[PDB]
This record gives sequence, C-alpha cells and structure tokens, in this order.
Amino acid sequence: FTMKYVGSIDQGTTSTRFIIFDERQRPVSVHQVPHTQHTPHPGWLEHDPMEIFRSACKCMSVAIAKLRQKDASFRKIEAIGITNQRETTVAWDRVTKEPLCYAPVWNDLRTYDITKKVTAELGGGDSMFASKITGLPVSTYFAAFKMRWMLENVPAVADACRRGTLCFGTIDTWLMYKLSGGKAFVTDVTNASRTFLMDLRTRKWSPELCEKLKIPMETLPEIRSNSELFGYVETDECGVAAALNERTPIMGSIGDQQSALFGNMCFEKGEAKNTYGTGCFLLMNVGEEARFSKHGLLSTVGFQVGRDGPCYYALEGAIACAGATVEWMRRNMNLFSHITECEKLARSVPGTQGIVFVPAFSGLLAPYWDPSARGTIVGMTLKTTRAHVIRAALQAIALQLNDVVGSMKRDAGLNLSSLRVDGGLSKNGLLMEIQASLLGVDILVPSMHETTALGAALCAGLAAGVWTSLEEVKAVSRRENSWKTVSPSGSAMEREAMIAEWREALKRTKWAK
Amino acid sequence: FTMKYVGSIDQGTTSTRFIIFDERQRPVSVHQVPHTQHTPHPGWLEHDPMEIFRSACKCMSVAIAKLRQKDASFRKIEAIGITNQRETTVAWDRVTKEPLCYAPVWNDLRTYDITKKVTAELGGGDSMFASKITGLPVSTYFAAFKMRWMLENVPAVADACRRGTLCFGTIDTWLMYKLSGGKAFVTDVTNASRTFLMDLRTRKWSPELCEKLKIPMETLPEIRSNSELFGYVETDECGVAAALNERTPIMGSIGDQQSALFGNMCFEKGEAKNTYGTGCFLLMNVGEEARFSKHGLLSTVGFQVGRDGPCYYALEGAIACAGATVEWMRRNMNLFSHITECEKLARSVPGTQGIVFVPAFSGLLAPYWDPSARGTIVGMTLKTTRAHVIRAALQAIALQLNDVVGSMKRDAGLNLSSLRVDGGLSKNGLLMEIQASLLGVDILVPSMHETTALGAALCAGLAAGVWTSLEEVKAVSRRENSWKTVSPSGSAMEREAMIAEWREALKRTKWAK
Repeated sequence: FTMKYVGSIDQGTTSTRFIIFDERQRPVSVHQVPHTQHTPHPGWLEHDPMEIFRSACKCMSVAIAKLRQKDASFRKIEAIGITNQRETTVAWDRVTKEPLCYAPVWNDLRTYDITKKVTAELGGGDSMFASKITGLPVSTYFAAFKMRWMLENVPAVADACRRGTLCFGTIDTWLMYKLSGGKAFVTDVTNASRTFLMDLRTRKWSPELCEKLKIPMETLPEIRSNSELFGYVETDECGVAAALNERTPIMGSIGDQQSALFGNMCFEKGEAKNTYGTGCFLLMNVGEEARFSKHGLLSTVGFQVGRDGPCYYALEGAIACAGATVEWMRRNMNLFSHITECEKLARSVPGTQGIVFVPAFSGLLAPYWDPSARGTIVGMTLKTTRAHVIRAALQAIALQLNDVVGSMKRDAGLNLSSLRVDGGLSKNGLLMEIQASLLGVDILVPSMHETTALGAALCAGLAAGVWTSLEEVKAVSRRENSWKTVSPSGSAMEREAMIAEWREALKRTKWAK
Repeated sequence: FTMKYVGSIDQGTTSTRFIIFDERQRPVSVHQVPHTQHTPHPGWLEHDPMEIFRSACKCMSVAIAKLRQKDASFRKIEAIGITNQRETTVAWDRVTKEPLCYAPVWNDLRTYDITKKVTAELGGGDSMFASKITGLPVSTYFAAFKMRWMLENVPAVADACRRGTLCFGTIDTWLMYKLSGGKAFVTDVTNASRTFLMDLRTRKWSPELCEKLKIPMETLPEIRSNSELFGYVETDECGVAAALNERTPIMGSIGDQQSALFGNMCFEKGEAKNTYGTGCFLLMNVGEEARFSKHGLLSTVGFQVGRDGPCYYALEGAIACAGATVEWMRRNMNLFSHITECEKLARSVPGTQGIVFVPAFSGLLAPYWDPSARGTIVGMTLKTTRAHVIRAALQAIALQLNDVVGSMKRDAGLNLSSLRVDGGLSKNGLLMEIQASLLGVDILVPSMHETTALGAALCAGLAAGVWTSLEEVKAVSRRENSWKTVSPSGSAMEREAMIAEWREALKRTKWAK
C-alpha cells in the first residue's frame, strides 16, 4: 500500500528524543530536548517529571512536522515504543494527575542511609540477602529505596499514601501514564526488575519484599511484557494527539540498556552488547533460565516479546567512567582540545610504556566492587607523556570490560560469540581494536547506531504487525544496515602481560572511605 | 678608603661563570661560557678538562674588561674564590701539565661495576662499610671510584701512575693547579669530603681507604680549609693575568652545595639551605662534631674558615625531581603554557581535595630510598582538575623536604631555625608558603640570588681582609641585600592531614622491575 512508520521515545538522563523509524528500520525524523539536572545537595540528582513529559511531547510534535516536510504523504505512525533511563522514580497523585515531587535519578545518592538500614536490619549484614529474589544487591541504584526515601522524607508523598492515592513508577510508567491521560498505569518486565520489588523468575511483585521494605503494593503498576498494548495517546500537551492523526497505540516499553540489547538483535544466548556512553553498560543474553552471579554482576530481564512470549534473561555489568574519562582528560586536564585528538594521540605512541591509569573516579564496581577506589596512575617516568596517559585510559576501559565479560562467561555457564557495541566511544577505532584484542572475539560496530531507540520501535512494531517475527526483524536489519567488524590482533603474549600489569595496578587504588 | 672587589669562579656542570662582587656583596659583572658534554656511551658523561680551564680564564677576562668600562672606581680584585661541580674527577700529568683523558662527571655511570665489586668484596655486601669514616655509602658519584676506573680502563693513566707522574683532582684542584701554572696542588675540605678517601673525623686522607681502593696517596692533593691562601693567578691564557693586572691570590675554594650553604649565611648549627633546582639539594649545618644518618643522608664537611679553623659539619639530602616535575607537567602533559601559569593555576584552588601526586619519576631518594618508585597519582575524582594536580606536585616537593628535614633533625639531635631557599623554584611564592607551613619555621628568600657564587666570594674575601668576620658578612648582607621572610600560615590539623595522606601515598609508588 504505502510506507509505514513506528515511533520511539528515547528518554535519557540528559535529554529526550523522539524518533520515527520507517519499516526498513531507518530513522527518518528526530527531535531532541534537554531537561534540567537538579542537584539540591552533593551527590543528589533529580529530574522534573513534567519537564520530561513535555520534552517528550514537543519532540513528538517537531519530529512529526519535520517528517511531514520530507514525505508529504505521511499520515500516521502505526505504534510508538518508549525506552528510558531506568531506576529513576516518579512519585505522583492518581487524581490531581500531578507529581508529588521531583524524581530521584538512578545515580542519586540520597538513599545511602536507607541502604545501610536495609542491609543491616533486613539483611542482617548481607547486602546480597535478597539477590536470589530480585537479581540485585541492595544499593542506592534501585527504585524501592527511592520509594522508601520519598515516603520518609516528603510530606506530600506521605498524605497521598494515607489517602490511598499514591502512584509510584519508573520513567516508563510515568510516561505511559501521562501520555494516556491517566488511563494507563503499567510497567514492562525489564523496568520492573530494577525496582527491587519483583521476583526475577516469576516476573511478579514480591509481597515479601514490599512488606519488609514497607511499600504499599497499591502504589505499583501492573507489570506487562515489552511488546503488547499499553494504551493510546490521548493527550493534548504540545498538541501531540493532533500531530498524530489517528489514535496512536503505545506498544513497546523497555529499559534503555535492555532496549539496546534488543535493538542490537542480541536474540540468542551468549549474545552481548556494550554501550559506551558516560558510562559503560554491558549486557549478555543468558537464555530463558535466569542466572545468578557469584561476582556482583546483576541478573535482570533481557526482554519478553508478548503477553505469552518467552522471557529471556541477562547478566549486566557496568563501568561508571568511560566517556566521562575522555571528557575529564579534555575538560579537566587540558590533555587535548577536540574529541578527534583523543584517538590520534593514543595511536601516536606504540604502547603505555610501563604506566597504568585506573580511572576509578567514582569507585570500582564490576566484579571488583570497591567504593574507595579512586582515580589512579602508576608507573610514570620523565618519558611519560599525555599520549601514554590517553592510551592508558582507553586500555583501562577495555580491561575493565574484560574482567566483566570474564565474570559473565563463568556465571552464565557459556561463551561469547561476539560483542556488538554502540555509544560515543565506539567511534574510537583504537578503543575497539584493544577491546577485540583483550576479549579475543570480533567486535561489531553498527553504521546505524540509534540502537537503543530502535529496540523500542521493534517492540512496538512487532506488536503492531509492522514486523511479523524476530526473523523478519533480523533479515531487514541484515539487508538495510551495514556493519564494521574489528578483529583481535593481540598476539597472545601481549594480552596476558597487560592483564597482570593491570592486576597489580588495581592493588594500589584504594584511597578513602 | 677605596672600593674593594672580590672575584668568583663558579665552575658548574653545564657551564662556567666569573662573578665579580663588590664589598656590598652585590654582583657587578658576570660572564658565562659553556663547555661540551661528551657522552660517548649510554649512562656516561665526561668534560674536556682544558675546555673548562679556558672557559674560566675567558670568563675572568671579559667580566673584568666589562667592569673597567662601567665602573671607574674599579682597579683590581682583592682575591678570587673558586666554587665547583663536586665529584667530577680529572686525571693529569705532573710534568706535561695536561690531562691524560676527559673527566668523568659526578653523574656518570661508568663506575657502576666497580661500585658493586667494592661493596661486595670490601663491604662484605654492605655498601655502608665506610660511612662512619667518610660519611658516605659506596656509589658511582664519588671520586675514588672514578679514579679506580681510570687506572683500569685508561692506559695513559695507568702508565702515568706507573711513572709517578700522576695527579688526581676534583675540579677545584684542577682549576687552582692550571691557574697557578702548576704551583698549587691543593684541595678544600668540602671537595675532599666527596672523594671517599678522606676520613671525616680528622679531615685527612685515610691511608686505610687509599690502600683498600688502590689509590696511591702520591696522586692526591694536600687538603686545606675553604678560606686561606691557595696560590696566585699566573697563567696568561686568554690574557687573564694581563686583565687581572696586579698579582691576584686565589683564597677561596668550596664545593658548590657547601658554597650555597655559606653564601646563604648558614653559620650556626640548625641553619639549613635548600636549592630548588631540577633538583633539590638540602644541606643543614649540624655544628662542629660530624653527625651520621640512620636514614641514608650523606655526612659531609659544611665549611672551614682558616687553615685549621673551626670546621662545621653538615647533613646532605636531595630530591631528584622538583623543577623537573614542573617542566614535565608543562612539556610532557600540557597542563599549562607559560611558567607563570603554574603558580597561578595552583593558587586558584584552596587545597588538593584528597589527591596525592608523588613525582618519584626516577625513584625515591632521601630517607626512604627506593629506586623502584615511580610517578604516581592517588585519589582523583571527577572534580579533580590540572590545578589540583599542579598544587599536589608543589605540595610533594615540600613534603619530601619535610621528610629530609625531620630525618636530619633526629640524626643531629636538633631543630631547624630557618631554611634559606634559592634556585628557580624558590621564585614560586605558593611553594615557599606550603614549605613554611609544613616545617613550621620561617623561610628566608634572598633578593640577591647569586648565592652559590657568593659563598666562594665570601671565603676568599674573609681571607683577604674584605670582610673582617662572619658577623660583618651577615650585617652587610642584612644591610645591603633585602631578604624576604615567609612565615608559617596554616593550621596544625591541615598540616597533619597533609602529612598523613602523604605517608599513605608513598606506600603505593613501587612499580619497577
């Protein structure tokens, strides 16, 4: 008949974007809007929920209008998916339809005290005590402790709970709620596994944990899968219902990192993806039976297509300062001026010439979690230059990623075929080359990199019949979107030495608790 | 009645200078001449003895001619003092009055094998086997080991020793020999305390040591004080005699660090000097009985005025990278552009906010000697900037001196009353401030900065009758050349946290082999 279009709302930490994809999985229109990073106290971070909602409406409004110019024919989007910064938690009132306060963000640290209380009083000192249930350890990261914090610290959230009018939700839940004009109150499986309130295997709330954590189960959305009807766009903000033309269904919702796992087509077990952002997130499909880590890695839902579809599980590892380390060398240290210079400088020298740079600015994590680890450089000499330091920082990222994959490989009980990679630092050739060398697998860099956004459109398109199967979805990707492989070149000696040098380096990073 | 003037030959590693001073201790005329750095093998360094000799003659000539033009009251130089690069060793012939080879320089590593032979066979493994005699460990620096090397590897030397036509001399001896036409074969006690052949307690050659090191006592100069008649300039190379016009006595000889100690007026026990060069050298006057270190510091003669006058001893500490650290951050790391900016950037932050930079690029020295230590930075966060890193560098210079000082304080059973500072990094006002807070004593910075050259002018002039006593020297100086006094200015708790962070940091710097 004619060209069909699916919409993705990509709700991130620093901004909101809306992207329209056509049926050949190509993004044809985009708009982006930043929202304000509220830091009321040191280590705290909150976002304005209404600002996020509007950013989303505006993005939808402009992308549509721009597409209308490119294709005077376009009329309707078949369905819209949402992908979102996870763990961030919105508190709101069922009837005023308004937020009770600003949403604490996933990396916010206000809940540190509640976090000690939980592991001591509830876990007897074991921070992993609920890990066979949720997949997670206790930390400031997860939704639940944000909910507790709002209950304990914000009068409005208190009354509203008493009155039986309190809604909690992650950003997918808030968005779907406000988009539908208060009609939908749902969350998908990937997002709900980041709350600390969901049994990972059954995919249902945990009465046990909501009791002990004292979150009143009536405050929580219905859980669903990543691909099925959530509701429709009813709303009029920024004139969106009118910008869409027919009633538009919402048919995809999925956490950003899992979305990137899905948009990179990591459909079978052992298939993995790393997103280099600020920021590194690595996820591996472990298959249909959930696996639990003996190394501190997270167990989480990878994705579930359909009310009745199979739930695939993931192991997840993170690095905090990846693209942040490059920004730091640039903006904080004046080691170079324009992002271009980073790779050029690191390839200017043959190697790091005895130095290690451990950029644990925010602590360690991964499979060696250490909060007191700090940014460290060792081994310098009067021959050491900034180009060694830059290459060192790039090596450290890849070596942390190596320890993570190495942990995953043992926890899942399987191997890594290859690593799909997206985000900023994957535009860095030297980074990818060192990474392949260490891992010893091929690394695939996608030309169309809007992968996180795509995963959401995939979920919504599959539900809406735009695509019929994972099979079709892959075949379209294979046809439409070229790739670039980076293979290992590491001569097996160089690799193993570099790891033991890095081993030693890690011993010198403990700084201050 | 008429203006009196004293001359100073300052024969350093990279060049030679002749500074004329008036009785106000003002420098009125200078001329500088470089000499070639012959580096025939890696780790090696030697100078052309004769090139050095003509450097000084020509310095004398031109400086004297310049002062006759610009000063009508100038008639003659009352006396000449020599200060020099210590340990650098010349072998020359008693009759030809020429050198048998170039002079290994203090930092030349050719004597390394002979150094391990000595500590293993004479020391029984203990490189300190002679420090209660010489104040020194076995090491590539000292003159004895350069002499042995020359007897072993240079035919003409071995031959000349054979014939009894051999002279050995540090640069002071060589200069005074050649300047006097060969009439004076003398050394000062400061330079002779760097040969490894002088018993510290008598200030005489140790027949025990010359035996064990197989140096014929017949090849060595007579030891004298720093201030007394050495000889007279008689040579006419470059017309010096003609220039000098009258007959001029050489009446000052003193190794370069002891001359900085003397030029900065450290006459009493507890007074110390630090030269902020590449490069840090700290010397403390410890009184009239030699004191020995439990921590690796060198014991030496500080100064002796008069033929058998009172001899003041000293303790010597060094750090390897100071000015070198500042150049490194500019040149290798791009942290700043002009040298101006270093103190500017370091000043724009109130503290280091946790980070420690130990710039042990070439190993650790001083009282925690470790050649495996490498340059290392601990405690960085994403709030850390170049400014904090600059600051931490400067702090680290001060911290290392504090360690050297505390160690000297213990060893000599005494406090530090003031530290007189000089060298390029002494113009860094913030560094000067951190060091005063850290030590808790006043830092004195002289405005007439030619302090190394002046110590030699003062030796010669005390002996010639220009200044009548040590007290007149101090009064003229206080009268004529302004000192800057820099006071302690912090809290004892900030001090103590800074020293605590530091000890910890040191613990993470081992890296090499």
